[PDB]
Amino acid sequence: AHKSEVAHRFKDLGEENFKALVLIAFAQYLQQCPFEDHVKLVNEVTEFAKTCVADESAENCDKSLHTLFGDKLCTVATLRETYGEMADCCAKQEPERNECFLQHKDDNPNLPRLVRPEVDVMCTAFHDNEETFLKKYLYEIARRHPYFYAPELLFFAKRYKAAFTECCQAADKAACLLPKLDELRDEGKASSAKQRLKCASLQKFGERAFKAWAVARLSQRFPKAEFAEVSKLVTDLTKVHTECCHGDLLECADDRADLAKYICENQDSISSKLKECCEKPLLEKSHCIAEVENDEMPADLPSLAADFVESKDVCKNYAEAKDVFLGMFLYEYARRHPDYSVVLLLRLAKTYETTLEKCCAAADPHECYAKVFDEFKPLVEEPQNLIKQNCELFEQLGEYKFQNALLVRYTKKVPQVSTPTLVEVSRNLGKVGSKCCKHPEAKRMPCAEDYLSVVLNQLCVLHEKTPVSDRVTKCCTESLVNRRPCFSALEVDETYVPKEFNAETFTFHADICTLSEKERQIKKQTALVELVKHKPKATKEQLKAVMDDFAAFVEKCCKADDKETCFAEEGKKLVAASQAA
Amino acid sequence: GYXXXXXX
Repeated sequence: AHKSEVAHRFKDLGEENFKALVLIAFAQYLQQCPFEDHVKLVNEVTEFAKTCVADESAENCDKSLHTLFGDKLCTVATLRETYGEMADCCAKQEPERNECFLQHKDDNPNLPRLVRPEVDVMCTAFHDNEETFLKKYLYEIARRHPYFYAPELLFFAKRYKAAFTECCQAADKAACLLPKLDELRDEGKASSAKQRLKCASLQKFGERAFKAWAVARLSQRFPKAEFAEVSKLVTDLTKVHTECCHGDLLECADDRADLAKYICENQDSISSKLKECCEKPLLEKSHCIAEVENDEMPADLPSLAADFVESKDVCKNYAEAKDVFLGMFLYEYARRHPDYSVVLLLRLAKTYETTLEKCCAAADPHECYAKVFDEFKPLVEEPQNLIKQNCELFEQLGEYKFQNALLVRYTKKVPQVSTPTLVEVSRNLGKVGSKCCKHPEAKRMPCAEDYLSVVLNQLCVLHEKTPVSDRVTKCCTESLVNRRPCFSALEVDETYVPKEFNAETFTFHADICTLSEKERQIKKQTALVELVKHKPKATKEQLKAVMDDFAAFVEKCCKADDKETCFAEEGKKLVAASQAA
Repeated sequence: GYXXXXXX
């Protein structure tokens, strides 16, 4: 019996993790409120929770998290902005109010770039006031990634702090610290995109879809586990992500820990690879478990043909429990095929389901579903050939020029898309090269097709905000599981009217020589997109020639340090040469 | 209740 929820959560999580989770919960919704406002409210919440751990009958402690969170969000958010989208939500009572908040997370907010100070300044700040330095780390991140997996963010926070504790006692502070920091930054961005796909799946496709995804991934990872164990984990794992994707951070953090605890208590019924994960402390434990290697699959697993194709009772056994029957099929197929991507397994299961629904309604179902596995062969070869062809491309091209290849490809596929978005998606698509083509082909497809799912979901989320390409909308909405094949199948858009030649797009200045390497490539890639939008029929060959002249031009004008008239003159000379092809 | 303090 827990008459006070806030005290219960405080006791389960501890003051440190609670304070941090609260700060996260508010910053992800109230992303434009300044840092100090969040500090103040965090302290008030903590004061209140501590009050209740002592005396559960104290003011307001028998209230719910939703009612408490709602009340607090509303008085903060309306303080300055009296009429707004949050003002509308706050005219509602619970529970409609709590649900209304969901629409008020901005995905790519207009928020300044985060520029790190000198290494010396950061550490004085870290030493001069640790708690504030670290809260600012949480705040600046949560508000830019309102769907960050909150328990995972706590983990990053642990590693961010540890980086400073180590590197500022170090003899070469900057050579120690900046590599540690940039990696966290990149890991944080990759972590955030993974959840965004989870939340998007849950929201745009339903609990059942997410559960299917989970059954697949957990059966690949834990192939010795009995099906009922996988189903239990899937159920708990789905409750965890529903709770975080709908803002219930305290509950999902507590429920993730319980889930890690369950798994470690039942290693024998689950996997042989969890032993090192389970000796780690609480936050690293949950992180390690979710990253763990696939267990060996059991020895002599029968072919599925007996139970799911050749039995004359397939239809009767399906109708007794359709979701259980398809779940079993997915579990059996997934546990035997770690080399298949999750979305392909889902693609396969959805094909099986479709066939059974059709065949069990027909005259002789047994003769009709007998061939159903022949339908899987094309579905398996499509991605295997995509990865193989593109890894060969990446192997001779490298990440930069491999990104340019995907830039031209997708610009010709969906030219209506804004140039900035095309540059970002194309750059992220191109990171499959480094990420996946090193693995032996026996593991390439899960690495690649699952990562591409994350990137495309960012395209869909960006695009939905300001839609311009009907083809993009179709591919994003028609099937979570088939997004990637839907895009790969797109032919060049021959209805697109070329953009008019504007000479300013292809004029460049010496200000490009002061930029970081990353920001210089983005300007080079912006131009490639606008070239393709200008001449969408230009060939892969002709566009490669231009981009090689371009890179020459740019590096052949930075080394100059002349009157920088090099860009104006050599650049109009570059534009004549590019016209040559 | 209603009230308030700060208790706590």
